[PDB]
Amino acid sequence: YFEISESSRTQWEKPQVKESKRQFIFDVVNEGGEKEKMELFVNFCEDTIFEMQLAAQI
Amino acid sequence: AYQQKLLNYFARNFYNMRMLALFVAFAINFILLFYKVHYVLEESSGYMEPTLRILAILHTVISFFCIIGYYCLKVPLVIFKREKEVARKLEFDGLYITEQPSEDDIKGQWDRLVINTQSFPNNYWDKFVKRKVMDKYGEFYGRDRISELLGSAVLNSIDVKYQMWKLGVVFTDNSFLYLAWYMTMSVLGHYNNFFFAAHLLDIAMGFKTLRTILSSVTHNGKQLVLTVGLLAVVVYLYTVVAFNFFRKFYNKSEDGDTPDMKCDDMLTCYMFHMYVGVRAGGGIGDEIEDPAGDEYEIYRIIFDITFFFFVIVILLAIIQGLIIDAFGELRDQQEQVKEDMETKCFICGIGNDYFDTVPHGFETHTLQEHNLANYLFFLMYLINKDETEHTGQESYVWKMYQERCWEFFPAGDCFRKQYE
Amino acid sequence: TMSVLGHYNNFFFAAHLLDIAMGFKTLRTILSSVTHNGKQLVLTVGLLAVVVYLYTVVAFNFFRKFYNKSEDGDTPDMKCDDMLTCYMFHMYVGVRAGGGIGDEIEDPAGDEYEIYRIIFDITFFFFVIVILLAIIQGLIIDAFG
Amino acid sequence: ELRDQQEQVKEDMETKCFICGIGNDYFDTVPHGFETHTLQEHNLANYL
Ligand SMILES: [Ca+2]
Ligand SMILES: [Zn+2]
Ligand SMILES: [Zn+2]
Repeated sequence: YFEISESSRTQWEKPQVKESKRQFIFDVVNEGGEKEKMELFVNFCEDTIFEMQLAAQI
Repeated sequence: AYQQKLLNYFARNFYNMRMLALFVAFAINFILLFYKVHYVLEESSGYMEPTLRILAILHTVISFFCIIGYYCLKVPLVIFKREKEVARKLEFDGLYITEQPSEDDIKGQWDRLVINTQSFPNNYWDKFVKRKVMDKYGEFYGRDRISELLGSAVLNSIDVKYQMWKLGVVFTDNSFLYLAWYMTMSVLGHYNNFFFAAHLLDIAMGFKTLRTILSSVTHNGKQLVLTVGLLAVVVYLYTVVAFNFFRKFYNKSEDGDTPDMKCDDMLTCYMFHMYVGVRAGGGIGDEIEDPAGDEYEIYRIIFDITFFFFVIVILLAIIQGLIIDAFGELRDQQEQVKEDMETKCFICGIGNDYFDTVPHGFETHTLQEHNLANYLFFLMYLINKDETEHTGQESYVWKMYQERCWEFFPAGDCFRKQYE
Repeated sequence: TMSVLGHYNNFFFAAHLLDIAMGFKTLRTILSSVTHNGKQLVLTVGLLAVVVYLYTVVAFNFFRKFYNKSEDGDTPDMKCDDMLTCYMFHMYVGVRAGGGIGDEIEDPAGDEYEIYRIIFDITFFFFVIVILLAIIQGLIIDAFG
Repeated sequence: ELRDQQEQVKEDMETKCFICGIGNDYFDTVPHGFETHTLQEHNLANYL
């Protein structure tokens, strides 16, 4: 267990970035190595978090 | 900074500003059919083409600030990943240490110049890898051979070649250039409105509902041009035999007393065929010098007929799989998300049997035990967590993360499986 | 309400024959095979009218002299460079044509604009062909399966 | 069918082995194993 802050949920909820997750999903049920599937997923986590940092200052 | 404060306001307002840009362009190109020296008239109001002189200006400035919000929206994001790439790259292989990218792969070759920027890792918050590899790999080498490799008055005080490096990245986005195309389409059609309609192309990136349709063929088009590439040459075969043996059956002539025209010149008989006989449809036995009594007619009799199928069986078998066999894959691929989303987990990827062996569990198992975006929330948190005040776990997977390893993940080996 | 007024005037009492739609339930398989789909359908024709609306204006700029409904010019010979009918000519004729648009133009023999006319029917021909078929075929087949 | 047949290679190439022909479950019961199981334990051209 850990904490989930509330403000990041407020950055999380946008259907803009939810849709980026969706197309990301449809992309990764398609092509991609499985042993690197979670890798590219991690990179996706990184950029989307950094995005929410961008969405923060708005 | 009020301007920069106002700059955020268009960062706030892009997609609504995006959406109205077309709503200009309808009534723009609605009244562009309201033309008639090129005259335009009036029907209801008092000053209409005066208000045209409003709107073409008005569209163009709308076509400005949308890209500027986009210049501060997507550009810092997509510069980040490329910046994220090379910092991940040069640690992991050291291509500028070792590989020095080949005669292809312009991308890092473009970034062959960014590596010696002094304010280099701007938006990737790990500046020390500019020197950590100088400790990691540059140990094996000279420090100075890597330190020269690595490291009002505003007119002279920027990372000068970095922005110069930055532009060759930003032009490698299509959509920016597509918007820049849209801006160049904004100028000159405003300068002459016999060419201000193709802003109506932007329906292509318009309703996202439509992009299903073009993707149903733009995925396919690599195979498409081969078909017509076959098509032009078989008629180029097919023309020469009549050019050798039936050229007398080729009149565009009006009864011969006219300047009666044959098709045995340099190269037009063939160009006749593809212009007419392909746009014909009803065979080629509709435009020949129609026969009644030749014995060459027998060879002409067969000539239209095998051509007829090679109208029929060619063009249809071009277009039909192009219109249908192209489709069902997209019918499949939109199915294709709906398996693992239903059957197994994403993370443990196991199945619906085990986590709905418990009543109602697999939903919750995907919403407690795996609940993917929790991990996102998690990884924000440990990033903002102190390293010194890590837990055991917060130290642990951090170190796992710091080597980009990911063996902590409950791969196919979830919790309750080993319990009772 | 269809019962009343068509009874009051039987040039309009036939559309009770619409009720075959809810008639044989066997038939409702067919309309459902497209009425499930129709949200995507109108976009296609919504694309269709505008690309010819693109396609009309170039000839309206560069080939308008190839546009005679005229009978040999001694008639009140008719062009297509007025307010908005050249386009309405195209969609009335060239879509209902089928056999390309190189069947109704002022037929060329010797221009150099003919070269640009030569290409003009041809890319239009596919954009008759590759458009309408790819409209209707998945609409008739990918809807079905 | 040709859409199918080009699909049709992508099952046993993914699901089972070629040689032992078993499944992806067993050799990715071990994390990352089935690739390596097809690249150590069966790795077909090794036999060549
Ligand atoms: Ca501590
Ligand atoms: Zn799981
Ligand atoms: Zn095996």
